[PDB]
Amino acid sequence: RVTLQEAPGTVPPGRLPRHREVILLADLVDVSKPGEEVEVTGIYKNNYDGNLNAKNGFPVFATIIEANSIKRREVFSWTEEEEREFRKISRDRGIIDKIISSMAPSIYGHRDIKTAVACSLFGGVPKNVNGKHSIRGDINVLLLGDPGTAKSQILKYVEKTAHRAVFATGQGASAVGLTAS
Amino acid sequence: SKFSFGQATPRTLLGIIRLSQALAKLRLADMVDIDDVEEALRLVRVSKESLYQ
Amino acid sequence: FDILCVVRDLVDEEADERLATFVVDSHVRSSPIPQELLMKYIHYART
Amino acid sequence: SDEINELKEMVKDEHIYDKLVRSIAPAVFGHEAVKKGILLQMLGGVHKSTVEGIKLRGDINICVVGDPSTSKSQFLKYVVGFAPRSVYTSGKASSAAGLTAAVVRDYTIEAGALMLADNGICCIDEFDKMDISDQVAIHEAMEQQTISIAKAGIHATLNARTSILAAANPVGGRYNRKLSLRGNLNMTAPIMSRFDLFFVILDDCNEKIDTELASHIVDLHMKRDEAIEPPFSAEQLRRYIKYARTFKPILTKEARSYLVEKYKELRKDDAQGFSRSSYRITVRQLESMIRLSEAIARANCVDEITPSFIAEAYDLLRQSIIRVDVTYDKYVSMMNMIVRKIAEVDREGAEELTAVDIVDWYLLQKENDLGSLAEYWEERRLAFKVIKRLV
Amino acid sequence: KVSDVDTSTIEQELMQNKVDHNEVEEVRQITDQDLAKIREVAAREDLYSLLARSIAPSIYELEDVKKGILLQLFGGTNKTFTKGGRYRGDINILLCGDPSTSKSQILQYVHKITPRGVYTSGKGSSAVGLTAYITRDVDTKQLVLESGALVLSDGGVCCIDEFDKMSDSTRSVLHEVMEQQTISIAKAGIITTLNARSSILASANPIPNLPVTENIDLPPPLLSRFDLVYLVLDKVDEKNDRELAKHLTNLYLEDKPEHISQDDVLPVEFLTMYISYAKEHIHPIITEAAKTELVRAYVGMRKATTRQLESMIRLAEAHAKMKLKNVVELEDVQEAVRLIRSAIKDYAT
Amino acid sequence: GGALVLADNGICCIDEFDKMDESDRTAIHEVMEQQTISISKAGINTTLNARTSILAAANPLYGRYNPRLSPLDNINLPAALLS
Repeated sequence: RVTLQEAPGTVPPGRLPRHREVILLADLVDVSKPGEEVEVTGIYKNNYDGNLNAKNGFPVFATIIEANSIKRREVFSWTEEEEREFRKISRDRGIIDKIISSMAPSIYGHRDIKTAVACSLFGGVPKNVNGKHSIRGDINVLLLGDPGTAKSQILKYVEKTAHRAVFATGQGASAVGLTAS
Repeated sequence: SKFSFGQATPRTLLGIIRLSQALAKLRLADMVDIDDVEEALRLVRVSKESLYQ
Repeated sequence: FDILCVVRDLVDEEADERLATFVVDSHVRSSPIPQELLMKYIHYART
Repeated sequence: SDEINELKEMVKDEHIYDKLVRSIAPAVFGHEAVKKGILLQMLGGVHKSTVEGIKLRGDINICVVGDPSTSKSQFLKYVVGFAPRSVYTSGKASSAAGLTAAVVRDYTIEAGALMLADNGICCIDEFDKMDISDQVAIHEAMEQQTISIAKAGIHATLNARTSILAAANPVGGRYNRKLSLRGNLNMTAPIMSRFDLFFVILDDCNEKIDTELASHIVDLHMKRDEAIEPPFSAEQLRRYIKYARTFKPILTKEARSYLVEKYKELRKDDAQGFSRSSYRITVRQLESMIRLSEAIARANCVDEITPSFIAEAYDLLRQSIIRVDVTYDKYVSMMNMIVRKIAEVDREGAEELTAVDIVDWYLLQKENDLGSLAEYWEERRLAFKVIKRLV
Repeated sequence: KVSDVDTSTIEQELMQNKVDHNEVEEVRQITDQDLAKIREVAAREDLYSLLARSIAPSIYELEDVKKGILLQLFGGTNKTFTKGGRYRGDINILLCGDPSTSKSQILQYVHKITPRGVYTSGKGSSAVGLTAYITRDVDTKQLVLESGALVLSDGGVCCIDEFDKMSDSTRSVLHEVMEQQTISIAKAGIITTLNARSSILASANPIPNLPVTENIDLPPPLLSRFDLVYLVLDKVDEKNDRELAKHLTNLYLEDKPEHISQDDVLPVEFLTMYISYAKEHIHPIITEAAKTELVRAYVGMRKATTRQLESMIRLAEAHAKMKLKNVVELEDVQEAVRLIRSAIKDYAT
Repeated sequence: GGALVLADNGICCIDEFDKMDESDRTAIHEVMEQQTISISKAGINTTLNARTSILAAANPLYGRYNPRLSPLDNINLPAALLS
């Protein structure tokens, strides 16, 4: 018996994510894992009251979907001309420095503190060792500031530029608040 | 300095009236005679002034 | 944290000159790659 | 049409700045600092651009501090009296929102307090009484510039772009001249660093000034003579200001280069000692000089301004700083000792006395930094060399 | 189901009105020959002293307290300017000291004389209690506004017990009253700034040497605000306590109560019609004469805060209000300072 | 209650009267107005009646009564209370 809750992204505002009971059978067992979206064909069922009769007030049946099948789910981008154009730009060596200089325009910044930004923002390699541990493919930048130094504004740049970039502030909070709950 | 405590604020007066009026009660009084009050002064001065010894 | 960026510090004419000109320049108004192509560049390379 | 003639008559004259300053708060007697401090809030910077990006500030802030009886409140009452779109609260009793919206539940929104005064001057007495809860909210107003509101219902974001004039009493209601202002005002660091600048006032006894106060106050409580009058009437100064608001002062001028050295002139002398009023002086102060400049531009109707007005804003910040005051690296450390000892002793004494003593206690201080005997010997021979040269 | 004569300026309209439809009573009326007696008594030189002994007949010595309060009864002169202004006549007095000093008795007496005053204990008080209850009426089952304790006390004198002991939320009412002289109520049903113009006489119980300014407790800013702050202290009298004991240890005998301070010349009902008369028919102005000495006093103290000046010019004008002088003498500002210095001769320890 | 309220109309006794710190001394400093304590905190607005008598045994400032020091110096107690 697996409890299927409705996907959080698709919830209409001001409504709680109601959910239903799901009954797997035979091979459908173990196909599911918690945390995942799942597509089920199962038929709907009731029986049998079931058990309330104390706090309802009425002859109300339970709602249980006896399951049938299980399946996994189910504005800017690069472009051919733009990339074939693009490739020729990355060939010069000094492109690095140019990029760093481009990385935080309005601060006037530093060459160092921006260099870190560029480095971590730009990437790394994950990189999974078969089959065990992936090390880490990212660069964690501690930017240790100073009152009056740009230390805030810099990272704000990163929220504009990066693809997926999230601003959690400290706490208190500017949503989101850093702790899954 | 030294000596003191001053200033012998009115609470010492009222205090000695009240001590007086206490000593009276062991005479059972209602009279509150002079030797009573004098005695209260005695107890008061004897309290302190033992710092001269 | 692998990279620690410390910021300072005692005043330098070049450091404070160079900065102040830039800030002042900003507030008064009212070589590097275009921002759009860099913010595409990054995504491109990461993918 | 008939009035615009008057407006022209105002912009023509070379003194109308000074007229403004002197005419601001009749009730109040002198101080000349907080006059400018009050007016320069009414006339704000460009508060616009620079994109891509995040927008510059823009507007301005002030927090008046001083021993009570200094009539710091009279300013306040005068501002809530004079300028439209001005809210006055005495918080401690804010209580909470107050300065933010309820929201009313629907999804109709309460005004209220702070936000109902928008693009304007909100005046709060006593930051020191409102404790933690709301101060944070104010910080959220003066940092993110937006007021985000979500309560048990419809989520929301409501803009408030405002200037905040506060009056904050010291820890003991006194100076504490010797203490750092940082330690005196007793509000948290982040909200502190957003207020530029404080314009601290302390009142001390001077018989001329004393006589002038008693005279002036008794004057005030006399129906005659109430004939004391400002060069500008309280009614006209509004239409004047509103006119002066329609300008978009912009300095393209390359005399802005000068400003840099001015910024630069400001921090150097204020680097050593650190026991001076610092602060830092923070870049945010460079950023502050801008909005100050544009403010004075608003004042004088002049566009692209002057390096001179820049110098005025500059000196202004300077006194605002001083009121808070109260290989040759080796030679530098000794020269630092000379300036440090004299600067302290001149303020808390004449300074003089046995020159040997200076070396004596100097060695006593630097002995902690001495990594090796060579450092001691060098420091000793250097201080000795400086004194021998000095003589 | 649930839980002396008034001033003219305050009455105002009810004089300007109540004439038209007419009416009777209201303002206390005085015959001619008794007036002829007042204007005679004013001549008496020891008057300023005399009245001071007449205020509290039971209460012995401590004359400057009786006296400062005597001026609290005459306090100030009201000023409207063109508009606004309104500093009133209000003068406010805290007094602290050793217990059993009669500090409460005075409160009782002032309470008895002052026409509209109201008497509140410490801790029996709350910021809601001192204004605007907005209670249910329960007769009509409706919501009706009630006047708080300070609003009632508007005019005349509010009396306060154990002021040191008020809760921290309370006293936050007073920073409004003492300065503005009005109270501003934005709460609940109705939003308005309503006027309470009232003197305050507060009693305090402190917790040689030590800082005194520390030893009254209180926030010192609020403490500096009070017009005249009395600190009870030994006057070195000896030579007093005997006299005072003669006063109090009586009654005692005779069991029946006759006189009290006798033999002492005292007015009785005369001083109330006197005080009233003084208040309605006199409006003293300092003129050129006060300001010099007035200021030099303030400096002499500075050598404190500006309020102390406000104080002096108001307190003094009460003195001059008495003696029937439309103008202040350069003289009479002397003791008007000395009263503030009186507590200083008591701050020596 | 306890102490003062617990014993009232009769004698209350105190030892180590110096070490009692501060908040206590305020209670006792007030109870000589007799007939009173006033508790304004939290769930209590009451003013209860303590008719108590007080006897207080205390030690002079360390170690014992230094005669080279004036009285009131070797007695650590304020003059507000001793009166």
